[PDB]
Parts: sequence; structure tokens; C-alpha cells
Amino acid sequence: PLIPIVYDIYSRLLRERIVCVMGPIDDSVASLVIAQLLFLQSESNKKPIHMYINSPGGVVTAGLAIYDTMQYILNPICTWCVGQAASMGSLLLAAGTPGMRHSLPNSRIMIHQPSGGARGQATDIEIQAREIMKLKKQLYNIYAKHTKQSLQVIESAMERDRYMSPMEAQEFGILDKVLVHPP
Amino acid sequence: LIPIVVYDIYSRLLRERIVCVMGPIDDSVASLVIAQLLFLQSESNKKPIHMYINSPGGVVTAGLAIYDTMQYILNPICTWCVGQAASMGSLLLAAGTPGMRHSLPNSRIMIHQPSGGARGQATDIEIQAREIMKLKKQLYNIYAKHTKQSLQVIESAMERDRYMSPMEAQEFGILDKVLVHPP
Amino acid sequence: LIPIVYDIYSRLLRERIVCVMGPIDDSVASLVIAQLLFLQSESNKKPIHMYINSPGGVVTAGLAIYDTMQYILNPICTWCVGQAASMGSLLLAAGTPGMRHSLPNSRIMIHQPSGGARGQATDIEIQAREIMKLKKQLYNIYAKHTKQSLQVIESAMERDRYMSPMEAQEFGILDKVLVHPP
Amino acid sequence: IPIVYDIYSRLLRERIVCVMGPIDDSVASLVIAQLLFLQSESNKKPIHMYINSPGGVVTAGLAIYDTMQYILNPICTWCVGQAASMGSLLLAAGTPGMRHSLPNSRIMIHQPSGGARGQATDIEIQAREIMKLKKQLYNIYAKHTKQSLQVIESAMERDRYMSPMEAQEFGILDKVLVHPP
Amino acid sequence: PLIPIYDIYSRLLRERIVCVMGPIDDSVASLVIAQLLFLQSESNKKPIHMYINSPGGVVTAGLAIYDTMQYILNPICTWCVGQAASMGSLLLAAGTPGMRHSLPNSRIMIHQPSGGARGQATDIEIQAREIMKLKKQLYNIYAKHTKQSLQVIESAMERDRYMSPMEAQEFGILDKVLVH
Amino acid sequence: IPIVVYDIYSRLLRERIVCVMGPIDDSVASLVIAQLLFLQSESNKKPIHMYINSPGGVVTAGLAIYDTMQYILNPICTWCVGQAASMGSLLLAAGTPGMRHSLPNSRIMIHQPSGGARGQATDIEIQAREIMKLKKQLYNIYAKHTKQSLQVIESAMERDRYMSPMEAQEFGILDKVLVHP
Amino acid sequence: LIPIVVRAYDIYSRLLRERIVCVMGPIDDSVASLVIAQLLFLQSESNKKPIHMYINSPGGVVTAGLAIYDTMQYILNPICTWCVGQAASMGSLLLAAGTPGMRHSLPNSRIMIHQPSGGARGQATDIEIQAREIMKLKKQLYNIYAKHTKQSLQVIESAMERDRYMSPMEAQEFGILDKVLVHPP
Amino acid sequence: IPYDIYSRLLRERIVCVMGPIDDSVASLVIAQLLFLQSESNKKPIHMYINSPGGVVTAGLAIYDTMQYILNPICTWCVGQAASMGSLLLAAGTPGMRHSLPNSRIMIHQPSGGARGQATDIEIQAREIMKLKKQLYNIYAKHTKQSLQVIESAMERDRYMSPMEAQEFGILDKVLVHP
Amino acid sequence: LIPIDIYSRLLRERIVCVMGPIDDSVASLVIAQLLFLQSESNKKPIHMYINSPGGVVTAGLAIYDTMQYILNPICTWCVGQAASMGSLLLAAGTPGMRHSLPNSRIMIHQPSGGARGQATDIEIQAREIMKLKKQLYNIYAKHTKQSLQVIESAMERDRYMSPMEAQEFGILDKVLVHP
Ligand SMILES: CC(C)C[C@H](NC(=O)[C@H](Cc1ccccc1)NC(=O)c1cnccn1)B(O)O
Ligand SMILES: CC(C)C[C@H](NC(=O)[C@H](Cc1ccccc1)NC(=O)c1cnccn1)B(O)O
Ligand SMILES: CC(C)C[C@H](NC(=O)[C@H](Cc1ccccc1)NC(=O)c1cnccn1)B(O)O
Ligand SMILES: CC(C)C[C@H](NC(=O)[C@H](Cc1ccccc1)NC(=O)c1cnccn1)B(O)O
Ligand SMILES: CC(C)C[C@H](NC(=O)[C@H](Cc1ccccc1)NC(=O)c1cnccn1)B(O)O
Ligand SMILES: CC(C)C[C@H](NC(=O)[C@H](Cc1ccccc1)NC(=O)c1cnccn1)B(O)O
Ligand SMILES: CC(C)C[C@H](NC(=O)[C@H](Cc1ccccc1)NC(=O)c1cnccn1)B(O)O
Ligand SMILES: CC(C)C[C@H](NC(=O)[C@H](Cc1ccccc1)NC(=O)c1cnccn1)B(O)O
Ligand SMILES: CC(C)C[C@H](NC(=O)[C@H](Cc1ccccc1)NC(=O)c1cnccn1)B(O)O
Ligand SMILES: [Cl-]
Ligand SMILES: [Cl-]
Ligand SMILES: [Cl-]
Ligand SMILES: [Cl-]
Ligand SMILES: [Cl-]
Ligand SMILES: [Cl-]
Ligand SMILES: [Cl-]
Ligand SMILES: [Cl-]
Repeated sequence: PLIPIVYDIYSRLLRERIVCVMGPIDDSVASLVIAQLLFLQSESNKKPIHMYINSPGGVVTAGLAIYDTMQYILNPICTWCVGQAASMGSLLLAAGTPGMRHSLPNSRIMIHQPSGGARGQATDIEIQAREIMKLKKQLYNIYAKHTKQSLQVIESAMERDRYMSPMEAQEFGILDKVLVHPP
Repeated sequence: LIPIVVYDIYSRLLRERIVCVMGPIDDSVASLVIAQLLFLQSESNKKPIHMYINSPGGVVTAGLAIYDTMQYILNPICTWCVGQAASMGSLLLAAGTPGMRHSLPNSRIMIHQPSGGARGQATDIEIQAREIMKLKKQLYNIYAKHTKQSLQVIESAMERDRYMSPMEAQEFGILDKVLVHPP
Repeated sequence: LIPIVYDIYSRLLRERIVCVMGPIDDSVASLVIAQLLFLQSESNKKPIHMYINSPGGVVTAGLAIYDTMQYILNPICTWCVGQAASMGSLLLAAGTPGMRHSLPNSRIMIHQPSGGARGQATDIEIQAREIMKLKKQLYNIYAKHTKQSLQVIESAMERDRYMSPMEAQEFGILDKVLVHPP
Repeated sequence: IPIVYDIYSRLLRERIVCVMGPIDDSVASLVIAQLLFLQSESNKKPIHMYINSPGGVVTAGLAIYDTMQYILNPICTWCVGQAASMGSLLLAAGTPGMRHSLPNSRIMIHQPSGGARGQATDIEIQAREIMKLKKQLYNIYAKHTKQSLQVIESAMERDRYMSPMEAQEFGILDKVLVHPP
Repeated sequence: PLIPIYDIYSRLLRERIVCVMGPIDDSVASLVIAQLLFLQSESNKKPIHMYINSPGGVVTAGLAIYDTMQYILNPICTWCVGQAASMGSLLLAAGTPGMRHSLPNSRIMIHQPSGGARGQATDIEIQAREIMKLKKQLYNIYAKHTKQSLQVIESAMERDRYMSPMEAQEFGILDKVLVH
Repeated sequence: IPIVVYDIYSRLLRERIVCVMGPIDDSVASLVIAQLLFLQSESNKKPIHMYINSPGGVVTAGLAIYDTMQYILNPICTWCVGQAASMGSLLLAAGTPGMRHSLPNSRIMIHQPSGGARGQATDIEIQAREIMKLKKQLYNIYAKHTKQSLQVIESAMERDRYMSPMEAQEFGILDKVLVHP
Repeated sequence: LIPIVVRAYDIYSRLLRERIVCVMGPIDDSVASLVIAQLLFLQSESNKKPIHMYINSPGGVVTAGLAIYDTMQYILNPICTWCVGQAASMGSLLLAAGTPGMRHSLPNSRIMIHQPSGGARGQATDIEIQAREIMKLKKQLYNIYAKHTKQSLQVIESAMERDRYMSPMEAQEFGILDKVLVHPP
Repeated sequence: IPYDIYSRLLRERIVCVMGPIDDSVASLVIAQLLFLQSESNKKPIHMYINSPGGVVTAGLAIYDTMQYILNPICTWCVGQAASMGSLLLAAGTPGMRHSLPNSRIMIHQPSGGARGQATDIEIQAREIMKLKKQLYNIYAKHTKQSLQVIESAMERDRYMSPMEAQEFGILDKVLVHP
Repeated sequence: LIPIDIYSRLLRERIVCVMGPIDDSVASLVIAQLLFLQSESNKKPIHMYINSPGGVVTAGLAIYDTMQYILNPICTWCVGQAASMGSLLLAAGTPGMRHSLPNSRIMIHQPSGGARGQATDIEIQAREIMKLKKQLYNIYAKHTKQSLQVIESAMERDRYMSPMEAQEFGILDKVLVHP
């Protein structure tokens, strides 16, 4: 129910170098996750950081803030897909350190192109549409960077909502290990 | 309510070959106006039709439906700006037969680029944005056709909201005569 | 429910009486203008009686009625009944000179135009200039029919100026304050 | 509604049917009732159908379409303003050679949209039916535009906007006339 | 685009045509039954045309229309236009045998009755029992006019079942699928 | 409402047919009683047909129709079409004996009156005592026309009782369950 | 509010010290996070001591309940599931996910199993994608139930097509739980 | 709230079950009962009940927790104990169910709702009937009454004074002063 | 959660505040404070300050039974107002220890409620609200030393009383200004 006291249960996991990225991802969640990552880098810039992801997606800018912080900090980051990693969650899941992107057997991974809105005069419509297209190409480049897939494959896969099992997402290159029990 | 005679007041004006295009222009207003223009052409394809305009604007497709009907019917059309002819209302005012576009002294004319919205995936956003840009060039061409203005001048004038007196609109080419009393 | 004599307003329209009562929007402007054109078609010489009981309304809608009044050849006897505020007082003073009447207990209010604007700073300035253009335009119309200088029109309409029928006759808004028929 | 009866009843005397605004079961009822009434008056005289619709219900539009094809009268469709979604289907459903459009109209074609809710079995049934309508509407478009099913699927997969000339090239309409010839 | 002029449906009623389009409730049932009775009093032998474009509606109102169809002596030609779902499909199959028609691009949907119940457990059992009676009642009506087994009706109407005009003709809902 | 050449219900009122369909309130009671008085003035001997498709309604409104039914001298043929629940079943049984019919697939529901009470404890007693009077009063009316004992009425109408047309014929609510005349 | 036991903490913290995780109420991404966080905390304290999981849930999101499921299967600690009040929808799957022989239920609890429900909206291509994903989850949850109930996939499909309600003894015969206990044995 | 007072009473082995009963209230009560058992599985647990009722599944969760823990449970009806509250009042240890003089006890059959297709409607109705028999058997167990009298009493809303409930078997002692 | 709480400081001085509308939540807090004050000392008096316009009948009877159960003499003080159930708890104080400030007001009236459902249900609820009417009338008659007729006539409608009027009626004992 309430945040359990051991401090809150998440503060105890932060001591174990575990960051939870669960639920929709907005600027608020982006601020908390970037703050925990920076604190964990200041504690030790070599120890790994475990990032547990159970997110249905969220704002593009907020997730890209989390993504760049993950690539900036020197600590290896072990991403763990738990439950689901959809939309921005799947980008963060694939953004883990090579070889350390894991997923539980019954998770699901979803990738798709950005969605958004535009309103105003025709000039403002074109500026907003030009920007959301830049985001579409930008995220396609990020996915192709980490999945090591060709941009053609990324374009064809993320044009509509694409659902993947943990084995399928490993075959696509989004994750590296589908483990039931710990080896 | 609609006053009666010995029909409604607008029906009596429809007998006088007068069509009232007042208020915002949607598909319902376009239906009634086009129906009156077709009725008035069947009665006489030579007698002029007086179209009184007091509109702040409305749907682009509905206003373009009225515009094409005006250009299709063989009857000369005397457009009269009463009160205001803004947005699509100003296009219908300029769509009148040359030399037959009138305006009362204290009316105002407003011209501006089309506005709208777009929501969905990035591919859809581009589709709506490209379509609203097509309408922007299309409406600029219609204004440049009847105002005898260069397409650049139309772009520069309708980028923001541009308000004009009846004389400023006559100099612009939207209307032909500004009359206080009938000559 | 409109009493069926048709409706009582139609019976008065046959008597060349147009009622401009209530707030003035594009809808009221359409009906009033339509009634004025019908009455001009029936006779471009017979006078038209315009009864005004308005608290005001949209500027463009009232200016449509004003221009239609000035365009048609028929003399227009404007009667202020109840109140004539904002655009109502303008239509009251817009009647044919010497035919702008008022009842003894009516009131007349004149004030500067009001409105709003929203958007970017460029849009805000465009709307602000336009509402100032309307302000000068309406002030000139008042100065035209009240026979007043622009100085007096600006000073009076800066705030809400309420006038008795005598005060509006002195100011030039109306011409006759009658209790009983002439 | 002006009185002449209503202005639409006067155009119905001239054998004109207005299909403007969104298309639902109510609009389909009025349109079908006028078409049947116009066929009873004369099964040989043509019927002019003016369209200014952004689309509407699939079932209601297919009711109008089947009534158009059933009646023996030739039907001249006129795209005024816009004919989007079901409206463009009715525009193409006109008699071959009698599908017209005003110069500044626009025509939009897209695949059907809908929703589904319930158990996983219910979701599957609604999805199969939404796919049957997708293939059914694609076959109707390919029939009247004389286009291959390949081109219909590729065009109607996303929202496709066409000028009156582009729709004349695609086979949606036959003539784009400014002034009457 | 607004009740064309009397109303176009009154002109069709002179031609013995009754329109049953839209959802079906006590109001639609009242109008349809009134038109059918008027058409019987005018001529109790002339056929009555019943155009159906309904997504369904209230069971009681639809059974009111069904019983009036069976009671009046006039043959009834049911025409599936656009769609005939839920109760609309029952009225379509309620027509005089051999006079149930459908346009080429119509669709026919059959499913078991849906509803709600609220109150004490004793009450809950009462409405649920009444709901089941309607389920068996409608299953028997469908089997009567479709010439199908009660097993076929239960299997088909257990979930929402969507049919083309040819499929509904094979199932027995309608008789003729017009085409051009 | 379709128009003959007036509304379809007025044409049925010429045929001495009164429609009691939908919920029953003071407005529906006012129209039904006004038609019954008009039909008695036309002829106090010709029968009056009353078609009932009601889920019930206000108690006082339904008892107003009931008392009007009992007052006029015209034999009343009540017909249960679709359903006749709550007050609808009472007016169905209120028909002239031997002339209360029901179509084969209709349903008839009987239950005790429902209501609400709010205020001070004294006001709660006044309102609760009144609704008990309505329960005995309606039970006595049902026992009068159904030829059933008051015990059977109390046992049946304590909860919602649903009856087929044949079940209601045996209970005494209606007289004939006809399919084709 | 949450009672305090005296440091200081809530009553659920005291039960967490006793290695008791409460999964009560609807199961969403927020509940899944707290449950998974407590399970990992309990595993770091001792990867051999058993973890007691009390379940009183009417169900919830599929992805969240599967997040709890996979975490239970991942951690090495034996997990004793206890069905208290009700274990419906995803709650019943979490009841059967306990360590074999350690799935308990109180006498008056009830267990409910059914197929996943959802919704879909958009273009026909979108609708077809959502419907397929909803069917994948249906076969996936059927496979999980068949795994832990030791039932054939045929029985699972036939049972979970509609809402199936069970007594604690009925779920023990089906294989959802292991022992129905009144008082402590 | 003035730690909190309910924590002070929990130290005195007092669990307050007041207000409507849902899954949240059931979780807190069960958590307090388990903590009190871990402190001492022999000392009694006082359960003060002032509830107009609530969810069946939640109240059954509290009841089974009361029957599972070894501690004798002293139930006290204060203000009122209606619907599920009366069951938890009767769920007390035999001879340890008390009630204040001006308390109120109400018993009635379960209420609920159902919606969906006819097949679903039946499934819900059959389940709400199972809960009806289940709660009837639980009431018949602690009140030492036949199942037939339980159906008849709980068919409609039945209100009882503290002495009437003691007669029915819901509680044991009606005290004014200790 | 305002001053550093002031009510905990008053509870140390054996003061229980019963102010605002009375529901099951206010009853739970008041009863818990009374039980805590009895555990500290079953002889020292408990001061109960009442500023309530009334509330739920069952909640007010819970507080009343808790007042009568505990052995501590309870000093009830009518501050501001003591209406509906607030007047019952004011009269529920230990005889001779029911006080009131000079400018307070005390209101007594019959119970109010509502009922909805079938006629059978409507009667069951109406029968119960009548039981509560007699029950509260007997409680008021017990502590005010008044006859049942005086209770019925006074509480049939809303009856407002000054502290002196409530002292003569038997609701309180002392009307003090400056102590
Ligand atoms: C495709 C991946 C990168 C992101 C997906 N989400 C988005 O694209 C989100 C979904 C959204 C957010 C706010 C309002 C409406 C919709 N789209 C955007 O963030 C966005 C941002 N700027 C312009 C237009 N859209 B998914 O839900 O994480
Ligand atoms: C600019 C002149 C030529 C015409 C103007 N019409 C419009 O702006 C209208 C009114 C409108 C409708 C929806 C949202 C925003 C605005 N815009 C459109 O019709 C429209 C059509 N397609 C895409 C986007 N906007 B005016 O009548 O406001
Ligand atoms: C000042 C006299 C001459 C006319 C007055 N009319 C107006 O003030 C009207 C009524 C109005 C409408 C919207 C918001 C506020 C007010 N104002 C306008 O018409 C208006 C027009 N353009 C820009 C801003 N306001 B009065 O209220 O009739
Ligand atoms: C694609 C063309 C042929 C027809 C289009 N019609 C529809 O999309 C319509 C309108 C609609 C309804 C809900 C959600 C979105 C849209 N869709 C349907 O009629 C419909 C019918 N059955 C199942 C699902 N959708 B158009 O008129 O928008
Ligand atoms: C299944 C076919 C034969 C008939 C279908 N009709 C119904 O299911 C209708 C639609 C409806 C009406 C009111 C409240 C809830 C639901 N269901 C009922 O009439 C109904 C009857 N009794 C109890 C509960 N619902 B269809 O027209 O949706
Ligand atoms: C029981 C049969 C005879 C009549 C039934 N009617 C009632 O129970 C109705 C339900 C109702 C309807 C509208 C507004 C308020 C209450 N009961 C009453 O009208 C009513 C009126 N006064 C006191 C008590 N009940 B049925 O239509 O539910
Ligand atoms: C059937 C058992 C296995 C699980 C059930 N869960 C669901 O039905 C849940 C309820 C839910 C949650 C969030 C949003 C929408 C719907 N369904 C889903 O999670 C879900 C997931 N993907 C597609 C469609 N529905 B139960 O907890 O109702
Ligand atoms: C009869 C006693 C045992 C319980 C009474 N309450 C119930 O039965 C409650 C009433 C209720 C009220 C609001 C929201 C949800 C449910 N019903 C249930 O718990 C319930 C449980 N399963 C199926 C159907 N209903 B009482 O009012 O607490
Ligand atoms: C008259 C004095 C003695 C008591 C007064 N209390 C009441 O009237 C209270 C107000 C109330 C509270 C909760 C829910 C409904 C109504 N009445 C009842 O508690 C109540 C209880 N059962 C049946 C009818 N009314 B007063 O407002 O405190
Ligand atoms: Cl890194
Ligand atoms: Cl003039
Ligand atoms: Cl066809
Ligand atoms: Cl044809
Ligand atoms: Cl027949
Ligand atoms: Cl009679
Ligand atoms: Cl494990
Ligand atoms: Cl025990």
C-alpha cells in the first residue's frame, strides 16, 4: 500500500544500485531517474546500475533525457524488462550496456513510431509536423544504433505498433538475455 | 424567431433572388446556400443573384463548396459585405462577379491563412500537415485570382490576421464599390 | 410563445415596425436587416419604425444594422423603449434626424468598445489595433449623429455614461421625449 | 430551412438528392427514401446526387451504395466541397461517365476505423468483422475505379487526399468542370 | 437533409412501406406497430414492405414488433438494408417465408440477449432467470424461421455472429440476396 | 410521427384504439384518459381497444387510468404487446372480462409498489403507512380481476413475478393468448 | 491511517520484517512495483528463507501481474501463497504461482479464472494488431495456468472461456492451490 | 488524529474495525491481527466493531483471519454492527462477544449487481447465490441456529437490539458498566 | 496537523474535544481518547468539550455508551452550541458536572432519516427510526429528570434553548461566566 519502511522500499533498492522506471514516463519520472543515476555515479563510477523497466511509454523528451543520461554516465547499466517495455520503455530497455539487457520470460516489448498532435495556423502545423518527423527519424536512429539493425528494418517494424516476445525482442536486438531463473 | 408574411422573411428575400450568408459557415450553411443558388438558377439563369454576407468565417471545404457553386452557375452574383466578411466570408465576397462586389461603409474585411489541427502517428501528422498546406496555396490562388494581386502579396498579407476597411479591401481587390446610399 | 394574431411581430412588420430588442448578435442583425429590406421593397418612401430595447452586443452586428439603416431610402423613426445601451444607443441615434424618439423612463448608455485577445505578441497587437480602430470608428459615428465634437465623444464614452432621455436629447442621441402620442 | 416547402423538397422535384454532412443511419434513411421515391416517379429519368460529406458509418453508407446500384435510374454524383471516406465511395458509385466534381473539391480515401471491447473472444470477432469490411470496401472501390486491389490497398492504407484531377486519374470521378459545358 | 416534404416516410407508408431503422425501443415499437395496424385496416391482404436498418435494441420492444408481424394477415416483405443486427436480424427473419430480402453489401448479426441486474441475491436470481427465459425464447423464434436446430442456434448465437447476406440466406435468416 | 392524408395515432384513435406504451406518468395518464373520454362521447357502446406496452410507472397515474377504464361504459379490449409490467399488468387485467388479450411472445410482470421516504421520523411513518395502503389497495384490485385469493396475490407480488402469456391466463391477468386471429 | 509500531514504521513494514508480502486490491503497475521491490528486498536479506505472500485481489493488469509472476519464479526463495478473501483474475494466477506444496487458501476464500479482456481502437490495421496481441496473452496465460495446475491445455481453454468460480477445494482439485486449512495444522 | 491513538490501542491488543469494510480496511485489520498474534498467540485480541457493512470478500477475509489465529478474540459492538459487521461481531470467540446498551445489529442477505450477456448474467447470479448460502452457514455456525431460521431472518433487512441479538446468538453479553 | 498537536496536549490534561459534525470517524476518535484516559486513571475526571451541531445517531449512541461505561466522571461543557446528538452527550455527563458557557445554545429534536425501496423495506426502515425515536426520548428523559411526555412535546420539532433554559430542562447543571 504505502511506501513500505525498512526509508521507503525504493531507497533501500537505490542503496543496492537499483533504479525503478515503472509506469508512464514524464518529466517528473525523468527527473527522479536522472537524479538517482547521477547519485549512483557519484557513489561509484564503476559499479553497475540495475534499471528495472515496467513502463507503457510516455513523453519523447522525458525518455530521451533518461536515455542520454544512461549513455553519459560511465557506469554500466543492466536493463531488466519486467512486465512490459513499450514505446519509450523499449528504447530504455535497448539502451542498456551491451550484454546486460535482460528480460523476464513473460514480458512483452512494443516498438512504434511517435504519436502527437498539432494545432494552430498552417505555418504552426508545418513547424510542429516537421519537428515530430525529426523525432521519428531520431528515435529510429537510436533503435538502429542499439539493435544494430538496418534503418530499413527499423522503419518497417516501427511504422505500426509491433509487439515482441522476449525471445523475439532478443532476435530483433532489443535485449540480450531471456532468463527464467538466475544462472 | 423567423417572422412570417402573407412565408419566412428569408423566403420572401429568396423570391427577390437574395441569399443570406450570415453567421459561421459550416456544411449546413453550405447546403442551404448552394440549394438557394441552384433554385435561383433554375428559375432564371440570366437574372442576377444578390448574396448578402455577414460571416466571421467557417469550414474551408464548406466555403469552397459555396465558392465553386458561385463560379459554376451562369447567373451574375452581387456580393454585399454587410457588417463583416472575415475568413471564408471575405473569399465569398471577392468571389462575386467582377464589378458587382459591394460593401457598406462601416463593414470590415479580414483575411488570414487557414488554421486547423492534426493528431495521430507521425505519418498521419505529415498527411494532415501536407493537406492543410495544399489548402493554403489553393486559397491563396483563389484570392490572387479575384483580387488581381500577386501570389507573393497574398502570402505576405494573409500570414497573420489582416483587417481592412471597405476602401482598403477595394484597393486590395476584394470588393469593387463602397456605397453609403444607393446612387 | 409568439401569440398568433401569425406572430405579433409579423403583424407589426406589416405596420412597418421592426423590433431590435435583446442583445445584438449576428442572428439579430440578420433578422433586422431582412425586415428592413423587406420594408424597403414594399415601399422605398413609407417610413420604418424601429423599436430598440437593447443592452448592446457585437460591434460588427450593430454596424451591419447601422449601415443598412443609412443605406435604405426610407426614413427611420427609432424609438428607445426600456433601455438603449452600447450598440442600442448607436442605433437609437442612427435614426433619421428629428425622428429619434424615446419614452420618458428609458435610459441610454454609451461607452467604449470592449473585447479580448489571445495568442502570440504579434497577434495580440493586431487585435489591439483593431479594437482601437473600432473605437475611433464608433466615436466618429456618434459624433456624426449627435453633432458633437470628437473631444466630447471621447470624454463621455471613456467610462460607462448613463443618460436620461433629456440628457441624451441634450447630447444629441435622440430628438423627442414624449409621454403620449404626437 | 427556407420555404418555396423546404428548399430541399424543391430540388427533389428537380430529381436532386443532397447527401451533405456526416453519414449515419438517419442520413441513410432520408437518402434511401428519396431515391426510392424518385424511382417510383420515373425509373428512367436520372437522379442527381450532390455529396459534401466527410464520411460516416460504414453500414449506413453501404445502405446508400446498395440503394444506388439497385435502382434502375442513372445517378450523377457531384462532389461539392469534399467527398471523404464514405462520401468518396458514394461519389465513385455514380453511373460510369456521370461522376462529376467541382474544381476546388477534395476527395479523401482511407481504410475503415472502429473499436472493439470485451473478452479476447469478443475482440477477435470484432477484429475479423472490421477486416471483412476493409476487404469489402476495397473491392467496391476497385470495382468502380477500375483499379487493381493492389493499388486500392496501397492508397487506402493511410489517409490519401486527392484533387478532383487526381481522383479523375484514380477513377473516383469522371469529369472536373468549372463552368457547365 | 431534414424531414423532406408531408414527411417522406408518410409517402412511403402510402406505398405500404414501413421503415424500421435505428435502435429499437418502446418508441420505435409504438410507431412500427401503429403503421402495421393502419396498413392492415387499409387492406388486410396487400403485402407490407418493412425496411430494416437496425443495430438492435430492447428485447421486449422487438418482440412487440415480431408478434404484430405474425398477427396481421398481410404478407410482410422484410428488406435488410445496411445492417440487421440483434433484434433487427430477428425481424428480418420474421418476414413472410420467401419474402425476406437483403441488399448485396448488408450484414446480419445474431447474438444472445444482454442485460443487467441489481438488488438483493433473491432479486438477482429473479432477473437472471427472466434473462435466460428470453434467451431460450429468442432461440426458439430464430429456429422457427431459420428452419435450423436449437443446437445450431445456441452455437451460433453464443457469441456475436456476423454473417453476409449469402451466409444469412444459407442459415435461413433471409430468402433472397438481390444483386446487380 | 408519420402523417396520414394527421399522426398515425390519431388514425388509430378513429379506429377506437388507445395506445398505452412506454412508462406511465401523469402526462401519459392525461392523454390516455382524454382519449377514453373522447371515445365514450363518440359512442358509449362501441368497444375501445387499449394496446399496452408499458414497463410500469407511477401508482397514481396508473390508478387514474384504471378508474377511467372502470367508469366508462364502453367494453375495453386490452392487449399485451411486448410487455405489461407493474402498472402495465394492472391495466391489462382491468379490461372487460373475456376481452383481455396478449400476443404469444409478450410478458407480464407483477410486483409490490416501490417508493421512497425522507424527513423526520414522524414524516417517515406517514409516508410508510401510505405506501402500505397502496400495497393492500393494489392487491385487492388484482384479486378482484384475477379471481384469485388475497393470499395468492400477496405470495406472488412480494417479489418480481414474471409470467408468460399462458401463465398470466391461468393466473387470471388476461383471457386469450392468440397467435393469428 | 496506517498504524505505527514502535525507529517507527507502518504495520506492513512489521509484516515485511516477518517476510510477509501483502498483495491485496487491484493489481496495476504501482502494486506490481511494491510487490516486486519487497520480493527483491527479501531475497537480498536471505535467498533461502521462505517468503509468505498473502493475496486478496480481484485482478488487475495482465502485464503487472505477469511482472509479479516472473519475479516470483526468478527469486530463489520458496514462496508460500495464501488465498485470503478472494483471488480473482490475476490474483488466482499469483496464487497458483507459489512454490509447489506451499499454495494455501483459507476455507471461505474464492478463486476465479477467466480469459483476459481488453479493448482496441484505431484503423483496421491497428485493430488487427491489438486483437492478435490480446490472443497471444490468452495463449500465454493458458500456458502458465496449465504449467502450475498440471492440467492439459484443453481443460484450461474450456475452463477459462467464461468466468469460472471455485471454492478452495475446487481450486485444489483443479491444481490452483495445494492445501485448504481452517486452523493452523 | 492525536504516535497515533490507534497504535496505542494496538499496543493494548485492540483492533478497531469501524466504518465500511473494503479490501483496504480488510488488509489493515488482518495486518493488525497477524502482528498481535506474533506478539503473543495466547493473549486475547479485542476487536471493536462499528461498521455498517461492506464487501463480502473483504469481510470474509477478516473472518477467516479471526478463525485462523489462535488468540481468543473479544468482539465489542459499539454504535452499530450491520451487514458484515454483525458477522464479525458473531465471529468472536464463544463467550467473548459483547455489546454496549444502545448498539444496533442488522443482518440481511448479500446484495450486488451483474451485467453482460445472458451466459455471464447466469454466472454472476449463481455466484452471488453461493455467497448467500455461504454467509448463511457462517451465521448459523456462530449463532447456533438452524440454516432455515437464517434464511428467514436475513431474507430482508432485520434490525435487532443488543438483547435481541444475544437471543439470536450473535453476541453473548450486553454490558452497561464493567 | 496544525499546532505543535494541541489536542494531544489537551488529552494529557484529560480533555476530549467533541467539536464539529459527529460521524463514525469522530466517534472512533472520541471513544479511543476516552478509553486511553480510563487506562491512565479510572478515577481522575475526564473533561469533554462539545461544540457540535449534531450528527449520526449510531455514532452519538456509541459515544454515549462509552461515556456511561467508563468509571471516570465526565465533565461535559457546552461551548458554542450543542445541537441534536451534541445535546444528548452534554446531558450524558455525570450529574452535577454538566456545564455551559453563557452564550451557548442547545437544540433538541426528534431523529431524522430516510428510506427507499419496496413497501416492505420502507416499513422496516420506518419501524427502526421509530425505535430510535423512543430510544433517544428515553435517554433524554433519563438524564434530564423529565417525563416522557415533556420529552415528546419538546423534541417533536426543533427546540432551541439557552444555557439557563437547558439547565431548567435538565440538559446541563451549571452556567458559568468567569470561574
Ligand atoms: C514512440 C516512442 C519514442 C514514444 C511513444 N510516445 C510518443 O511519441 C508521445 C506520446 C504523446 C505524448 C504527449 C501527448 C500525446 C502523445 N508523443 C510525444 O511525446 C510528442 C512530442 N512532441 C510532439 C508530438 N508528440 B511511446 O508512448 O513511449
Ligand atoms: C483562412 C480562411 C481562408 C478560411 C478559414 N477557415 C478555417 O480556418 C477552417 C476552420 C477550422 C476548422 C477546424 C479547426 C480550426 C479551424 N479550417 C479548416 O476548415 C481546415 C480544413 N482542413 C484542415 C485544417 N483546417 B476561416 O473561415 O476561419
Ligand atoms: C461600445 C458599443 C458601441 C458597442 C459594444 N459592443 C462590444 O463591446 C462588443 C461585444 C463583445 C464581444 C466579445 C467580448 C466583449 C464584448 N465587442 C466587439 O464586438 C469586439 C469586436 N472586435 C474586437 C473586440 N470586441 B456594446 O457592448 O454593444
Ligand atoms: C473508410 C470509409 C470507407 C468509411 C469510414 N467509416 C468509418 O470509419 C466508421 C466510423 C467510425 C466509427 C468508430 C471509430 C472510427 C470511425 N466506422 C464504422 O462504421 C465501423 C463499423 N463497424 C465496425 C467498426 N467500425 B469513413 O466514413 O470515416
Ligand atoms: C440479442 C437480441 C435478440 C436482442 C438484443 N437486445 C438486448 O439484449 C436488450 C438490450 C437492453 C435493453 C435494456 C437494458 C439492457 C440491454 N436487453 C433487454 O431488453 C433486457 C431484457 N430483460 C432484462 C435485461 N435486458 B439486441 O437488440 O442488442
Ligand atoms: C407496483 C405497480 C402496481 C406499480 C409500480 N410503481 C411504483 O412502484 C412507483 C415507483 C415510482 C415511479 C415514479 C416516481 C416515484 C416512484 N411508486 C410510486 O409512484 C409511489 C408513490 N407514492 C408513494 C409510494 N410510491 B411499478 O410501475 O414499478
Ligand atoms: C484474465 C486474467 C488472466 C487477467 C485479467 N486482466 C485483464 O483482463 C486486463 C485488464 C486491463 C488492464 C489495463 C487496461 C485494460 C484492461 N487486461 C489487460 O491487461 C490487457 C492487456 N493488453 C491488451 C488488452 N488488455 B483480470 O485481472 O481482469
Ligand atoms: C449482506 C452482508 C454480508 C454484506 C452486505 N454487502 C454486500 O453484500 C456487498 C454490497 C456492495 C456495495 C457496494 C459495492 C460493492 C458491493 N456485495 C458484495 O460484496 C458482493 C460480492 N460478490 C458478488 C456480489 N456482491 B452489507 O451492506 O456489508
Ligand atoms: C435527533 C438527534 C437526537 C440525532 C440527530 N441525528 C440524525 O437525525 C441522524 C442523521 C443521519 C446520519 C447518517 C445517515 C442518515 C442520517 N439520523 C440517523 O442516523 C438515522 C439512522 N437510521 C435511520 C434513520 N436515521 B442529530 O442530526 O445529531
Ligand atoms: Cl553508459
Ligand atoms: Cl435612411
Ligand atoms: Cl446492388
Ligand atoms: Cl444505378
Ligand atoms: Cl403476416
Ligand atoms: Cl369499461
Ligand atoms: Cl521461487
Ligand atoms: Cl480463534
